[PDB]
Amino acid sequence: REKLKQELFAFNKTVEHGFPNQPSALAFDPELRIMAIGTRSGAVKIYGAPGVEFTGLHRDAATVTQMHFLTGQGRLLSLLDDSSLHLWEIVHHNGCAHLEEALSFQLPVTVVLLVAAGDIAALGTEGSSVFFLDVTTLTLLEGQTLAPGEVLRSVPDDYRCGKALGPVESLQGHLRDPTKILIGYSRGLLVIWNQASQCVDHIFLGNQQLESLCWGRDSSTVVSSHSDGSYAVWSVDAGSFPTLQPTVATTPYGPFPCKAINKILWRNCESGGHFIIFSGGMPRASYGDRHCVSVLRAETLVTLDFTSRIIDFFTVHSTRPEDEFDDPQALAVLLEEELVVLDLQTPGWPAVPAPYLAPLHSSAITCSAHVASVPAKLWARIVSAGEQQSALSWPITGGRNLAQEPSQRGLLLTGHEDGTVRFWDASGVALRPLYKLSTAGLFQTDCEHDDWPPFRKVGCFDPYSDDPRLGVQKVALCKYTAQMVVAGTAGQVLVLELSDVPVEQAVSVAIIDLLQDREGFTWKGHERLSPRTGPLPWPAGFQPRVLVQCLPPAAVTAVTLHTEWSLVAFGTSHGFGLFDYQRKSPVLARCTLHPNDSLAMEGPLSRVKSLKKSLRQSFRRITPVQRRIEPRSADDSLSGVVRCLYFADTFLRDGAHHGPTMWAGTNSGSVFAYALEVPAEQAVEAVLGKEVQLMHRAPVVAIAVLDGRGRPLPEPYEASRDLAQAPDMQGGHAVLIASEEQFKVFTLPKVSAKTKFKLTAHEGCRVRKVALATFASVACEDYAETCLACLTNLGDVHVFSVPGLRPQVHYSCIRKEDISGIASCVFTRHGQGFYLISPSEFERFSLSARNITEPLCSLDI
Amino acid sequence: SLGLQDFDLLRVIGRGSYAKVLLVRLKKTDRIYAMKVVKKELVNDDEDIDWVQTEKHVFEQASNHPFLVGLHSCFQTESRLFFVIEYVNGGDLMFHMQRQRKLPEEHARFYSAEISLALNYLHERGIIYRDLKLDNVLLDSEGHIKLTDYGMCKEGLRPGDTTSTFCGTPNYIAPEILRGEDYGFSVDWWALGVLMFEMMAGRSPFDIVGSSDNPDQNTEDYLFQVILEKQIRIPRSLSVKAASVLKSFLNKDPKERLGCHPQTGFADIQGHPFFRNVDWDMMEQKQVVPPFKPNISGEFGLDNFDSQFTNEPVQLTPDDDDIVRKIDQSEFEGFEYI
Amino acid sequence: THRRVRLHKHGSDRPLGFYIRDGMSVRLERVPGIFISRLVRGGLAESTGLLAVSDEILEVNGIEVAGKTLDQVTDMMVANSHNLIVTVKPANQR
Ligand SMILES: Nc1ncnc2c1ncn2[C@@H]1O[C@H](COP(=O)(O)OP(=O)(O)NP(=O)(O)O)[C@@H](O)[C@H]1O
Repeated sequence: REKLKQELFAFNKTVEHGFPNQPSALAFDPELRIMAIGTRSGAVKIYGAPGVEFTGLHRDAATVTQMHFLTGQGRLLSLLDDSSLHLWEIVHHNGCAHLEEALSFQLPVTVVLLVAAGDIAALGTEGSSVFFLDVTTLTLLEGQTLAPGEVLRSVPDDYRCGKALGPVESLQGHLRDPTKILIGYSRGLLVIWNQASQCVDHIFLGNQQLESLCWGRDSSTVVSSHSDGSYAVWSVDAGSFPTLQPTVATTPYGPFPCKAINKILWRNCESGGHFIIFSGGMPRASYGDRHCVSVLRAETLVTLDFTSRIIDFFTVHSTRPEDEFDDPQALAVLLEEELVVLDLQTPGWPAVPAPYLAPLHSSAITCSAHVASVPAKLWARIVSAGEQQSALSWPITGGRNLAQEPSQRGLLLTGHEDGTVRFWDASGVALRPLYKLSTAGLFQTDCEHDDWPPFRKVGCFDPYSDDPRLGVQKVALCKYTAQMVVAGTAGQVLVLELSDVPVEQAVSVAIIDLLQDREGFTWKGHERLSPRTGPLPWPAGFQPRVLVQCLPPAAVTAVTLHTEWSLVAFGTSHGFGLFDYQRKSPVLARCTLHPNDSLAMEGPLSRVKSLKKSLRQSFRRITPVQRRIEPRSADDSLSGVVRCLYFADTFLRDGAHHGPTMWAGTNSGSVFAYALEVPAEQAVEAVLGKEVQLMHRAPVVAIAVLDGRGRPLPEPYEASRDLAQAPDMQGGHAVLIASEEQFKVFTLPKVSAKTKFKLTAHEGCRVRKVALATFASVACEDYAETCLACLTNLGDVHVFSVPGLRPQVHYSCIRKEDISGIASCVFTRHGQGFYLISPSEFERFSLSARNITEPLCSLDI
Repeated sequence: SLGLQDFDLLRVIGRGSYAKVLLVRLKKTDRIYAMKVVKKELVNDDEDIDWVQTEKHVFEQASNHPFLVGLHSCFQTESRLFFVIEYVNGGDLMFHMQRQRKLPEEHARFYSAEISLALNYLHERGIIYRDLKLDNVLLDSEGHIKLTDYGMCKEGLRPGDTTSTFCGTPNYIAPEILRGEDYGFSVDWWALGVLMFEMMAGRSPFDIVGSSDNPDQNTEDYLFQVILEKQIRIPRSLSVKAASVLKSFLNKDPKERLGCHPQTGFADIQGHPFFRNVDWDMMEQKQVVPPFKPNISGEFGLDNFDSQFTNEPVQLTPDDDDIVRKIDQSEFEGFEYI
Repeated sequence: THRRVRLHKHGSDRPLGFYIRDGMSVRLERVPGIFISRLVRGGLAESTGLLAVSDEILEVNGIEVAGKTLDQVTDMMVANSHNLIVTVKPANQR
């Protein structure tokens, strides 16, 4: 080989896409104008501007909840559920600007805060004590420390007799002047304390359990919250030192039991009414379980009701000490499943759209599809449909994107439990949402569903499921003629035209019986959806040509189209069929179940399903466990599931005529090839070629026909795209079939093993997913050979060379553990792939040496 | 004395994990009862003799509650280990879910409240039931629930203490078990939340997810990651009160869950809106009216059980052929009698 | 090692006659091992007689098992299932 492979492929990861999993901490910096998010997985991501991202991940993968930025400086503090604290530092690596850890701190824990101009940090613990740190060098200053006995020495007359001061909490920073810290103790006691003179400047009394403190930029008044639904408002002056009773103390929702308030922010010093924003406080007896933030100004109070738990919130405002305005432009809130931002310029306070960090999960992701080299006419039609279906300002606008404009328009498109397809800009560093198609509009509903709290519902994330069988099982898209097929859980399959005009039409629906001649097993599972009859209004965008339905409403495990021929194939747990959309008659249907069965004709709950046992040191009692060993058999599993549906123009009958053909593939290892008679009064006819039956019965996962130049057959309508696509016809074709444990290729007029490879024999493995891809060389890209990439059940990716079936590389892409990540994969045709490392996020890998991506940013530190 | 010859074996009514349930009749007193058979050769581990011995202790502690089942006779003949127990006339709740598919909220509220009283009785006495399951729940002829396999329970739990053994059916294991935490009776309230969803929706919330089919989907390595890491979503058709019960039991953090507070937990279950309709005193009594009354066909309601069981042959399985050299013939004594 | 055992194609309905387990083995050099465990009745492994419930498997089809999991070795034997060879350690059966 002499290293010729290294021009073709090498393995990389790229940074993730979509909202972070298990969010936990937040920071914002008004002077760099950047935001950071901390997460229970130990991640520290940063989201400063469109196309800007960074990511730390600590040495120790512990949970976090505190983050602070040194405002205007290359550094951040992040606090762990552990005793530890450590400093993150951002550096302009010459291309690849990145975050890296500087220094570590320890004590023999609860909150931290920082000071501007008088550059100091302060920490608070679970004991009633406060400590000070110069952030320049991670240590406490041994003299600047504040024990409970010192702050107790001041004592008001009720507390003079008692020493039992509760936990330190809610350290709040300075307020224009450089040396004052505000301190809370959960008991209800509140102090303002001076660093430069080591003394109390004022006390504030309090009696109920505490959980917030706040400062106003002009210190005429301050606000605090209590863990009983109350909040204390206080004024400050040099004569107010004894602080006998609060100035404006209240609970905002009536005489009722009303939970707790966990944060307050104060924005009152602007022109107009008293902006106050707070989390919790809702009446527990009627509005207890739900997650909400209340915003008050003057007589206008609204509660913002969120579909997931609130982590933290911040307001867009200026830290310049010479400013006199609290300047609240926008409020941003981190929920457990979304980040929302809302602008307060106009009454009713509009939500603001997000350029990044989208909630991909908002209905659960059921499938991944990808298309590459997309036509500019189609892309313009898709974004025109997107913008047609869909002050306005984005505040988080710090650093700058240095990456290139897309030279390869890749689209990743995804199906969701809601019966919706979403389109995403897969090109370059990050996704953007293009468009959203709802299939759900076709089907009738089988089932169906200010006040005292001033409620308005906000966030795109939905915690409810519409129907279990609207969900999209497979998607495929035909770039060259703007047609898409989508397939669902109740045997529905839609083919849709892209038509960038609003119009009203009635679909044609067909139903096909897989067991038509075969005797009826009794389907007691999912009852079929009923399409709404008569004409329906449709949006400019994808609109359904026709609907097809399967007799048993099983999950459509496979679908494909060959648009030149005008065919679609669809395949279920029980059988497959062909349909021509040009003349509406079905071409064929076939059942491929064994003549008796177990995992079929049943409801969603059943006694028979036995779950294959774990081998971990978790998940079992403390230590041997049994697994059996056995040759596969004709009824060992759900053996009638259809995995492949493939179209090819190939010599199957005889070597003279290049006839158009379709290939099914099944869990049984049965490969029904069919010949087709396309017309140009008459309709397509189909007849069985050679059934190929595998020697080991392992499920077929992919079928690809190699044209006699060793190049796969092209994509369907590619005769509109190139000369170079035109296949060989003079040399006889071979068919490649991938089973779950070995690959074979065969010569189509006489099926004989040209080449074979057995992975699992040499090392314990199985193949989950297969796709064929091309590898243009990093230089002299004229050398652009083809390979199949296979995803192992251990999460490894292996690349095999066609037709030779030799393993080129052996790479550890995904872990053994994340089976839902392995099951989510799609491959781009250029040796790149997407997988779901969380239901919230896609991670991306590249194994082509030419197609690669890196972080590439700069910032005015 | 008690032994296999007196009871005549009518039909198999349930095949379980490690046990066979037969409907059995007497002539000396004319009555009919269920009888559950365990295989003494199967329970050969030190852990097996412990779980089958402790199963007797749960019947010993469960001496009377209306929503449990009482040990009426016990015997250990010929490599088999027999518990004779109240015959349930109405089948298990799983078969009722196959026939009905979906329960309206008026039906589902009744069953979850009765199962809450049964669960609380074990917890309060010192038992964690550990394996609540849609087929462990049973119906009387009048439709009142019984909760009925006591094999995996934690015996002797002091109020506010915990356990560490990995246990229970995979669709219903609670997150704190899979993490490797020490756990209290919060796990039984998790399993009630799952079962309430299965009644109201007709599908597991922790189903094999609605993506298209793959192998390594029917593995517990997949399901355990689905229950740990994935969000859970309520059908938007459910009443808001029903959604709130499911969410509140479904909380992944045991401290957050409805009913999991170490003192006031059941009073929250009484006070929650969905439950606020129902009278807990009248619900322990005869006096509440169940919404559905199961079958009166056949000689004894044999039709209620699965075709897999209600067409099975009647013998104990024919013999211990060669196994007869290996078998135990005395060790399980002392938990032979009531 | 003592012997490598041919387990034949059945040519017929009869299964291969095994269940296998994880565990540990030692010389003080304690290490994981994969074991035979149940010679199931009427399966073709019982026709060979040199197998036992006691025995560790050291190689499958001449490939060393040493790094593999039990889930990987049942994969290495659900396929690879028409022409088995298995290599076993103890000569003394003690
Ligand atoms: N008293 C009873 N009356 C009627 N049916 C019963 C009775 N007890 C058990 N069954 C049925 O028998 C099945 C299995 O019995 P069970 O006592 O639960 O065995 P098991 O092995 O412990 N089952 P499992 O909980 O799945 O492990 C149940 O699901 C019911 O359908």
